[PDB]
Amino acid sequence: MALTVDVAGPAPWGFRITGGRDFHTPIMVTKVAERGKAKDADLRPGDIIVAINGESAEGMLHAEAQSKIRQSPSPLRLQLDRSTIESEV
Ligand code: NA
Repeated sequence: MALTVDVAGPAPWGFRITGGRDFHTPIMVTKVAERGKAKDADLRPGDIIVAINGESAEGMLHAEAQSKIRQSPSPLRLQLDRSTIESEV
């Protein structure tokens, strides 16, 4: 599922990221702090960050994506890919 999340600021945003071009992996949210701005914003552990403030995250180094997020104006605009689930009942 593709989605666009706007996170109210300013930093600290209250989430964690993994990955980047130097690890040859995508930028992914791994944790959202229970008391924090990302919790309000509808951001979920496991969301892949496709774009940061309209700029593609594809070729960003870990530290590069980290820095762009921390330096970001409010709101932080993330383009996301989210893994949906289906349960049998
Ligand atoms: Na910021």
